[PDB]
Amino acid sequence: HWGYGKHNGPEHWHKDFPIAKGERQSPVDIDTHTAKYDPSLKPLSVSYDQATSLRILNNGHTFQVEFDDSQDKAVLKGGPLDGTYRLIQFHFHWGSLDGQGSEHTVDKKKYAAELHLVHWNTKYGDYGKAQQQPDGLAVLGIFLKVGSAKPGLQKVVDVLDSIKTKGKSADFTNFDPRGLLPESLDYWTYPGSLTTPPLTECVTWIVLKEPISVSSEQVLKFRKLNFNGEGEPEELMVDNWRPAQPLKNRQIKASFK
Ligand SMILES: Cc1cc(C)nc(Sc2c(F)c(F)c(S(N)(=O)=O)c(F)c2F)n1
Ligand SMILES: Cc1cc(C)nc(Sc2c(F)c(F)c(S(N)(=O)=O)c(F)c2F)n1
Ligand code: NA
Ligand SMILES: [Zn+2]
Repeated sequence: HWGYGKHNGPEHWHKDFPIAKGERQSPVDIDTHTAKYDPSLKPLSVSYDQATSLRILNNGHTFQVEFDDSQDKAVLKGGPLDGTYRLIQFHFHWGSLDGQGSEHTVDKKKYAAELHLVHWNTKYGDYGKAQQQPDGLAVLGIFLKVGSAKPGLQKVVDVLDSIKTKGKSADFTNFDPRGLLPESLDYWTYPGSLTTPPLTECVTWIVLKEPISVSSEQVLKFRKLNFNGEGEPEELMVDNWRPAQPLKNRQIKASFK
């Protein structure tokens, strides 16, 4: 079905998922000149001290690290958020080349990759229920640029050969996602959507200003994953990003400057 190829990529999605042409689609270009400092935003509270990772999965589109979300452990709050959002998983989007791969752009700049830490609003009880609500999810987006290796990423990079193909999973316990954060928690925020089908308009996006640095070797390893299942023709999992979508009426707010 949907994917990122010429035949089933982002410009095709609207035929199965009409909200693809909706009023709050993601990602977007972040025009840093037009974003407004909002002195009423609070600092983000990223509380990942008790995160419990469980598993890593190649889902055929990306790979995702999944967390135990059956209690309040790893939570995002503050900033533009009302209430408490629980971390359920993180995943990445990346390019076939270092000069593309991110979903959001900054003044049209593309980064090599983008990390998404997905959280759901605990007022809706479960992730699945939250995926249906306008303020159901909060996704923390972090850009990756190629430079110095990110030591906190290497445990993820090293397990990818065990999940090469669609539907493969591996145990992945005791991974600390604090090691994927940049120094600064300065951010942009705007209301948007899932960037993959079903493209539901349920996401408060929080995009950090500071990218993390990863090495060329780290991102090359992402590019060795496969979209296909085992035993099927090999198609490299690369360019699994949706381009920027129309901003429409929306305002992007800055936590800083
Ligand atoms: C490239 C390809 C491979 C296969 C196996 N089926 C298809 S048919 C198809 C499909 F199943 C889809 F789900 C989609 S979509 N709107 O992108 O979700 C599509 F465009 C399609 F063209 N296309
Ligand atoms: C709707 C749904 C349900 C489930 C269980 N996983 C997913 S995986 C996923 C995904 F692939 C994504 F790309 C995103 S994203 N880019 O953060 O909007 C997401 F939130 C996701 F949760 N999506
Ligand atoms: Na659940
Ligand atoms: Zn994503």
